[PDB]
Amino acid sequence: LIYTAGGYFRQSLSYLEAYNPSDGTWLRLADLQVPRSGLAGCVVGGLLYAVGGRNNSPDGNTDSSALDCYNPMTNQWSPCAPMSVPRNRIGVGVIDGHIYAVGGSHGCIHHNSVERYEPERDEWHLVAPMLTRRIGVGVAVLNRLLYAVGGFDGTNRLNSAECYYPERNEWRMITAMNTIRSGAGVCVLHNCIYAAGGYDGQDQLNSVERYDVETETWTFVAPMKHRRSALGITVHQGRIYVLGGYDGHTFLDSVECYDPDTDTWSEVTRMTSGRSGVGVAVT
Repeated sequence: LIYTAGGYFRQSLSYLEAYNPSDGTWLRLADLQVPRSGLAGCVVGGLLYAVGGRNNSPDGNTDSSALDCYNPMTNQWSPCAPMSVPRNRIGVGVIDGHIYAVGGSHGCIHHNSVERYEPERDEWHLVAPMLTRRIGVGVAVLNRLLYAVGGFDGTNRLNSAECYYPERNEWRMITAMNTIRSGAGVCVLHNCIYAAGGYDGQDQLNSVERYDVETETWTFVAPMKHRRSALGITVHQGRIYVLGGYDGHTFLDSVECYDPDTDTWSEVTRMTSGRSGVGVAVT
């Protein structure tokens, strides 16, 4: 199942819903303890983690440092130790069963900091900061290296990308993307890093490009049907799924699915309600 947690439509949301690509169904599961948008999702050891984000409510607006864990076998959330700082519009990635929290903002602060969570000790520790301040940063892991792609540094949107080596604890710039993108969906499919959609400061984007480590090169592939910023993305059974987002006018409920063998996108479902800034993962 494809799980989507949180998101934003007029205010931050609590929804946890899970899509079955065979059945077509959406399952309504336990609500997040706190409504959150701009968060990220990931899965370690079969548990689904919701990381960071921001609570936009009619009574307040607070960024979140929270880490929360959902168990599909109990349908229950339980909190985890929090990160050192709140991180709205975060990106995350998993290496060696550890969760890396990358970038994001806290108020006017635009993080370049990065921290690592270890589930078996419920502890966060800070690691080497990025070369760049990145909010709305896409994150993906390839061959146990951690890539941070695009984003917004507070003044400029970015097409640059950099790569973190866990065992040297350092970051190194890599080839930049063709397109400037903040709030894109970034994931690994087979052995290439995909960057889809986002916002360049002028338009929401439908273009998709992918990075090959062997040629250290970004190449465009088929674009999505719907331009969208702040979309969710994940990989299920060899295919990329992008969920919702914002196209400059509406918060989308469209879910598009990319097949790499045909290099084609199709709309496969609609979410129960349109939203942007979700966390998405598969377990």
